[PDB]
Amino acid sequence: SDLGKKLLEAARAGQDDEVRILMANGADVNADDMFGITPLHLAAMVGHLEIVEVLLKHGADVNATDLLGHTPLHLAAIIGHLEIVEVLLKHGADVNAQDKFGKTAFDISIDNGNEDLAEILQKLN
Amino acid sequence: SKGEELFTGVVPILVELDGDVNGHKFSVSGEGEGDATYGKLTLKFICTTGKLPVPWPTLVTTLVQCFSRYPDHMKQHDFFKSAMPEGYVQERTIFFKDDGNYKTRAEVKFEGDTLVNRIELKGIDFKEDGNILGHKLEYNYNSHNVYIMADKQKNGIKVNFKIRHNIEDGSVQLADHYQQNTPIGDGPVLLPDNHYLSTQSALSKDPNEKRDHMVLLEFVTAAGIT
Ligand SMILES: C[C@H](O)COCC(CO)(CO)COC[C@H](C)OC[C@H](C)O
Ligand code: NA
Repeated sequence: SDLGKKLLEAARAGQDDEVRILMANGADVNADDMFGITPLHLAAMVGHLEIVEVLLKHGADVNATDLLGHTPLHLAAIIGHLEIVEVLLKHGADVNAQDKFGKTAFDISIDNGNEDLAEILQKLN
Repeated sequence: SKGEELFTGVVPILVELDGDVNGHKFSVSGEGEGDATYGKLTLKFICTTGKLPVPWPTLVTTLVQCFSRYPDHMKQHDFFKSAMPEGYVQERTIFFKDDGNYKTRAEVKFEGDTLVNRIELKGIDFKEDGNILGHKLEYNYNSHNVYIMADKQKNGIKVNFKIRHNIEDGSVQLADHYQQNTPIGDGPVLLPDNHYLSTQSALSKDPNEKRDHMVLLEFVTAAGIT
């Protein structure tokens, strides 16, 4: 709870040793804020690869959704962090997941001009 | 712009609205964070005067477009951040179809290191048993296109869009938004080519909060230029 809040803020800030220590001290890897955002959402959004891997190895939900139905993969498509996309998919992220307004990570990629990421995602159908 | 540098991380937000709708006086205070690199906003709002006399969804547009994401190919078109930190005045008239209207004036600017949106809202001509004063709006929100053009002569922007409010009977109440933004400072701003913002908003409750309140998550990305 208190550890959950700290875990969120460490994930957003890219503080990898803080993430590891917080989880060793029992922070819930799947803690969320009142907006439904988890540590894996934040690390995927910002492109913090080592944090994403640590969270996933400790059982972070790759299919977690925020209030808008965005998964970590949706958020990784905003800037287009390829190594993070790859890891999420290797852990079973649903490439076709739709947010509550029907948008996919492909759609987000296109909106951002992430043309190469869009091509990758398209080939996985 | 130099203004966009203020938005590269997480910025705390305060929102303070003073409202009068058909003589019903109310106040709203919000606080949270904006993460404009991702077009992300997270806010919680409280009615500080008791119960809100209008539905929460009718106030969402009134309650910081500087936190929109402008993708790399669109950075030259971001008026909102270019006006910062001195900020901008944001005025609207919102016409609820077959009902009354809101008029709003807001100042959006940095106060210390916090982005603050201070608003005055006046609503008139609402029907006592219409969808607004009768509270017939679903507690939800749609996804919109916010159309933007430069007003080069007045060094600002003009904005227009309609909000779709779902009604509990399956109908939709339209709210037609007419909007202008004007820089507060004398410094140069970015005057955009025509484009739009694609908006997504979700409304929730805090299970620990007993006051009349609204939890809001938004994601907004500019589009319409390739
Ligand atoms: C012209 C059309 O009916 C819509 O009218 C828009 C207008 C006049 O053009 C009506 O008041 C102006 O509304 C936008 C401005 C910014 O609102 C000013 C004040 C805060 O109500
Ligand atoms: Na409401």
